[PDB]
Amino acid sequence: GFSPLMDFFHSVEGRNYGELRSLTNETYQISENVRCTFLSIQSDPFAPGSQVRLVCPCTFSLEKVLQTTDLAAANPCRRVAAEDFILRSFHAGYRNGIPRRTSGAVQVLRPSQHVLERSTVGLVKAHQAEIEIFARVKLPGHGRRIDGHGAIDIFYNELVPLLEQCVVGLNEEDLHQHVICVHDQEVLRSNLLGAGYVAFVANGAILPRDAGNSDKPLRDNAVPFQSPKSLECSFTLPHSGKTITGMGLPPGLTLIAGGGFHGKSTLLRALEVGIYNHVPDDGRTYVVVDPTAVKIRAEDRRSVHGVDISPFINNLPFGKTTNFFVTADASGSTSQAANIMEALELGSQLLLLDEDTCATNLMYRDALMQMLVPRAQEPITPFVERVADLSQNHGVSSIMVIGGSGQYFPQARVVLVMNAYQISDCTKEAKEIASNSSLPGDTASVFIPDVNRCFDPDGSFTTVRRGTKVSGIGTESIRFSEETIDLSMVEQIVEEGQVNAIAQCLALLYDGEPRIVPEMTTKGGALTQLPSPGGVCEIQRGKFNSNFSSMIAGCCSHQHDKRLELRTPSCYLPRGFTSATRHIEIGAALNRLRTLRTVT
Amino acid sequence: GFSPLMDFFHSVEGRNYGELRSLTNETYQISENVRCTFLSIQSDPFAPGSQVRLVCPCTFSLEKVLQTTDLAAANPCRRVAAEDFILRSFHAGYRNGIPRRTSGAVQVLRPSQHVLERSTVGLVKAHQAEIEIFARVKLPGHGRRIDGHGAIDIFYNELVPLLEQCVVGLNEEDLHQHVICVHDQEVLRSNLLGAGYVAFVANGAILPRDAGNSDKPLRDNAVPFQSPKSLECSFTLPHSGKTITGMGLPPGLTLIAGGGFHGKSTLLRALEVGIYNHVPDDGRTYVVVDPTAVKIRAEDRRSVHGVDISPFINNLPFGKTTNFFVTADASGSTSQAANIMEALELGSQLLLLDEDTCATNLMYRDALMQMLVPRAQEPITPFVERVADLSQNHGVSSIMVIGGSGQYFPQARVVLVMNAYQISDCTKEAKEIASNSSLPGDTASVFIPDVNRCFDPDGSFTTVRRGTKVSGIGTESIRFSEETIDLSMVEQIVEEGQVNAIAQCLALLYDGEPRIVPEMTTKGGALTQLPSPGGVCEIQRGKFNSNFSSMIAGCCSHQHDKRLELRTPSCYLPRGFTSATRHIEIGAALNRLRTLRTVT
Ligand SMILES: Nc1ncnc2c1ncn2[C@@H]1O[C@H](COP(=O)(O)OP(=O)(O)O)[C@@H](O)[C@H]1O
Ligand SMILES: Nc1ncnc2c1ncn2[C@@H]1O[C@H](COP(=O)(O)OP(=O)(O)O)[C@@H](O)[C@H]1O
Ligand SMILES: [Mg+2]
Ligand SMILES: [Mg+2]
Ligand SMILES: [Mg+2]
Repeated sequence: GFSPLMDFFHSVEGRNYGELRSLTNETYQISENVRCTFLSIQSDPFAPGSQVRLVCPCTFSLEKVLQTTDLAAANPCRRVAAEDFILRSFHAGYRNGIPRRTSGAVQVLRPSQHVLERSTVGLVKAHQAEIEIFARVKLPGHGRRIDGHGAIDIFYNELVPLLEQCVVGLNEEDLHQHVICVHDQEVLRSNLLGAGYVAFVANGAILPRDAGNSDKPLRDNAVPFQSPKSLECSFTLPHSGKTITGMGLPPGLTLIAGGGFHGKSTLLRALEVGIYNHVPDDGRTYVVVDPTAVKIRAEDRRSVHGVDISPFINNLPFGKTTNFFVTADASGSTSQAANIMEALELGSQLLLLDEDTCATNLMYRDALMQMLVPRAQEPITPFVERVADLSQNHGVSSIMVIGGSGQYFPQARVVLVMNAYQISDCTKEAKEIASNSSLPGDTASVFIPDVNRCFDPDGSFTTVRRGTKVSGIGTESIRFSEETIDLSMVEQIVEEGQVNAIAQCLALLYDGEPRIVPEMTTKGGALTQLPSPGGVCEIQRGKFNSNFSSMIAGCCSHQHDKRLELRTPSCYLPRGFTSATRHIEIGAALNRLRTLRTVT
Repeated sequence: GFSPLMDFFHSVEGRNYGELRSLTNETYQISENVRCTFLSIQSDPFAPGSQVRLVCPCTFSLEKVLQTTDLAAANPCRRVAAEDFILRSFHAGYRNGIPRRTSGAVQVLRPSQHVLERSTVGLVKAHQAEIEIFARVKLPGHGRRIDGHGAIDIFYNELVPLLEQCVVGLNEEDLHQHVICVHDQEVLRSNLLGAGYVAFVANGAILPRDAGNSDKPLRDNAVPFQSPKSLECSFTLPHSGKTITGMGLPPGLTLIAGGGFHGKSTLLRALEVGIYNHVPDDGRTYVVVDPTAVKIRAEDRRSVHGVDISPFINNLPFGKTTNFFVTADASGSTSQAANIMEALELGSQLLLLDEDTCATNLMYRDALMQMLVPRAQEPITPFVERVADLSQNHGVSSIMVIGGSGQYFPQARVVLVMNAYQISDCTKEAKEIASNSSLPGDTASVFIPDVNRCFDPDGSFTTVRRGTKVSGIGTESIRFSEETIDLSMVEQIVEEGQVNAIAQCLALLYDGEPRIVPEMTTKGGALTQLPSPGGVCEIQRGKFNSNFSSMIAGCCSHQHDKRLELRTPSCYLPRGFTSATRHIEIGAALNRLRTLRTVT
């Protein structure tokens, strides 16, 4: 009894392509363990693929893998990891030539090295559990006639063997080990703060990435990571029962110095993605940071609206103000200042900076220049004069790659040096250098944690009313009607599915606007915890808050409640192409909308 | 006898849109002083507009305006300026509501503030001179039927009144003054080097730009430019007979310091566009620099192929080399080093740098850091240790906006300080600061003027053979088949017509490839002069040369000989949408092609 779908396609062979519409909302049993529901049908063969939901039984033990017999009680971190393993096993089927033929007609979201919650694969209650996988399938045509034999080949000779062999026939022991490792990664990260660290870098980690675009670990001539002994510490990982050792970094300022190309940025990049759990053989596994960490850099030409950058830029010429700063075209230093103050507003407790991509004028200032141009005639206060304030008064740590100056040596708690990819702790040497040279707080903090900033939907969106489609373009941008929001320098976005999540939230605001703003604001404001990209709901620290950030957190939480598919009118996406992202990245995107208007 | 075109459109009213093809290559006299030739006809009403050539008599005195009675003998600088004035007068007609109705169907290239040679408007021999203007016109349809009345309205009630009133009826005295001023700008710039300067900034200049996208001068609260007396000098402008006074900058290193937002970058931006003549009321008029000046900045993530960056980055770990450097993903410092060495190869004798957009690690290094990480373990040599070499041994000057360090004070010839938009010469103060502090050449130059670098068309293009359309996207990029060449940080591109010129040259190489490489190389190598963007053919200085740059100069020269319309197979453009660009920007684009391959 698996032939009805084939019998259908045989019946419409050669007929007008429009007649495919009759598949809409029908479900077919196409093999013993595979059902397929058509969620939508392409209007013609050149349109984007028809969306389907494919369903298989869950054949592994829930008790062994998820530690419960009841699916609804399962730890979301383990459920997410299991969905991520199934997704990888599906794609591995293609790589290993499991389909009898590969049509090129099937599109399923391809995961990065990171283990994110995604709408692609769901472990759900059976219609005991089943597995749903969402895909788009280009139903072939000859001109405007249906290629029924071509369609039959896709379903019966491609999707069926893949799902039967790679999903129904998945290796349960590999699945279990994947899920243990991910759960231990998440428990390790969540133990950092309590143990007195902002970051941990496992011994044996392979940090550099291979050549090109795979983001896979460098396969040859890689120097495994080895902690300086002065910083080495050990964590027990309860799910695998293992003990891991590596470099712990304490709160305060850590500097990473060393020659260009000696491994500094590679270490820092592993830290930036340390907010995500990784596939087990990734190399950066158990390299973790505070989940609110934000990569800060210069970003000249971006727009800014209503951000208080007065801690870094103040006293402009001609009474111009920076307490509610607005620009359509930021410089290096003003973009970086705005990036910092926006990250603080969205709650980041750890700033990660790389001198190679910061604005010099915000990083450094030497004594010679101050004699020529006195501080009172220089609007810009460098980060070195604010970094201790952030840390001591607001508990915000900083990790900074540096190479050009020793001006941070006195402020630093730890100074690392990378040389030929080997790391040393050189804190004592640096302090001696600073003390033997000619370098230079119950003082009111310049940082105001109660930020006064509210989204103005009317002013933000009105320009654009003059369908209203919001869509994600790769990982690089969002088209918002005729506007383009450039995300290419929001560096902790790792999957195009996350840009789709962002687009949905921005459209939600557009489609909901008057009442949705206060509602999301109230909802986000009442939250004590937010979902991480790994599906786990963590406690929110830090005193920084604002209506704008609470509103963003409410959107993000609401998208999580809707399983990453908001289905709002102005953002139409095929189902199963969205990946979880922090409310931080959703706010980063709205901050960059060129028509943005905010108000006090 | 002007009704035949109307009679045609009346005859095809309501007929199939395909029948418009019969207009191809026909010419119509649509008023006493206006002819219109259809160069191509849209295949349907949704296609890009049909291209037309519109021709009017030249009614001003050639002798008065161009100083000759024979068009072919006219100075190209004056001919270009006259074409640019006609183009502006045409667009001004729209602004002033001259057409009886504005259909929105007519597209003619819109000039920037700069006076470039363009294929849009030509002063040509009469079929005594006439004026050609190239346009695209969307011939309206109702569904797939011809709207003949709509077309008649465009030609007879829009283009005819515009051309009759604004081109045939142009103000000859305004035209003359435009042409005098432009010619004086060009003569001023070409006199710089001989007089001992690399830049001149006229007194009375208004440098800041108004809010937003117009690039017009700031209309309110602008502080006119006033030279420090120590640098003030005077030039006589022979065409107007006037004498202009302003700040002359001598060869060597000039620093521009002062607080953020006190006017430094605004001065530097006026210098970067000082390679172009400007419309007379622009504000930056008579602000000129060496015509080979290049804006240098950091540009992380660009690709580089076969560039010797060894003067800045050398002695990497593990015998990696930088004498023929290759990367798919440059850092801040490596992109900036490559930008510098590529500009030198293409012949630039003046580097313009803004600290706010440079890579810190290439700009600066202090003594404290050198004690922690000795110079021998640091691949990166900062620009401050190479800037005197460039200047003394190769005659390459530098003008740099700085704010973070006094480390360049000893090397500088001139130190300017901007405060509240007022400028001072503070060279003496800076030198005293450096001498009273603790700061630190028949030495072999590290810079090799005989660059060894050849374009490899086979390796560069082969990937992309797997129509081959090359096109310009605004001023931001070129689509080269499925490749995208990002030009958004090639900052002296000022018109989308220039990106079209670039695209034509790149397609020329693609379409011509084996034999075209040696031919262009030989042609560019033999040139003693190249055409400027203003249409004037200047003498090429400096010893830097390579096969790659000669090849680029040959392409640029050949495009100039073809009046900015190459008509190569892989780059199809409507006629009249191209603007002159230096061979420097054409090479900048090819340098950034991600499949680029070069060879020694
Ligand atoms: N542990 C390692 N083993 C092998 N190669 C490495 C390692 N760490 C970094 N690299 C490689 O060295 C090169 C330069 O590294 P990077 O950290 O960019 O240096 P920096 O940021 O100090 O300029 C990169 O191509 C990187 O992949
Ligand atoms: N001569 C002037 N008159 C009026 N405004 C000016 C002048 N020069 C610059 N400005 C304005 O001051 C602001 C900051 O100028 P900018 O040169 O960017 O400073 P910096 O590069 O020193 O940070 C800009 O908006 C600019 O338009
Ligand atoms: Mg680096
Ligand atoms: Mg960009
Ligand atoms: Mg600036």
